[PDB]
Amino acid sequence: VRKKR
Amino acid sequence: GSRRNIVGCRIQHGWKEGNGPVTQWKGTVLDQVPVNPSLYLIKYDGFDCVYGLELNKDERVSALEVLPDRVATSRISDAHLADTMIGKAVEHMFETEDGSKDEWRGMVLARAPVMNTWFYITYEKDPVLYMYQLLDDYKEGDLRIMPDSDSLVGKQVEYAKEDGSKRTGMVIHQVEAKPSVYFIKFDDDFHIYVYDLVKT
Repeated sequence: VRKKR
Repeated sequence: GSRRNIVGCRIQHGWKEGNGPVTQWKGTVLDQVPVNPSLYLIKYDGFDCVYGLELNKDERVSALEVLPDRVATSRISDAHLADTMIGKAVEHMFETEDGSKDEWRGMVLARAPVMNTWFYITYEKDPVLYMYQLLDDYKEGDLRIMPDSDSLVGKQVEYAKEDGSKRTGMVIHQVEAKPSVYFIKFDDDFHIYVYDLVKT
């Protein structure tokens, strides 16, 4: 979820 | 070199990660990294994360265009608020798909260059470079200022992940607030990672 961990 | 400066310019290009449909990105070039002049930081329309792409060398960046329209500096609305915002620990509230709350513990880093009504910020649960117009969210109450409170820029960097392999990168920026905190560009990714190096 969101952007890149 | 480049012989013309695209910092502050609007760019657009295709994104060619494969033989399927090719998305078209628009964005504002925020900075050219002093320690690597080929690396640009870009605010793309529709992305909450600042992107680092070697815009003229990457093969994923197809048919790159620089628009004549520069983005002017929209001068600071609430300077002192904006300036006392920088460096504080914050609670950022987003609505999810459902519309329920989603609160994220983060730190405001600095005023974004070029897009001067925007603030660099990163989050505990996602230590990459985000970009938001934080004044609105503060007056809306979606942002809470919490009361809790030798530059190695230009050196190569290595990490060891679970498999135990080098993740090569470079240090590209230091935050003037919190100089122990730095921006890192790994070769394998376009996200700007935010680490506290001088931590012990």
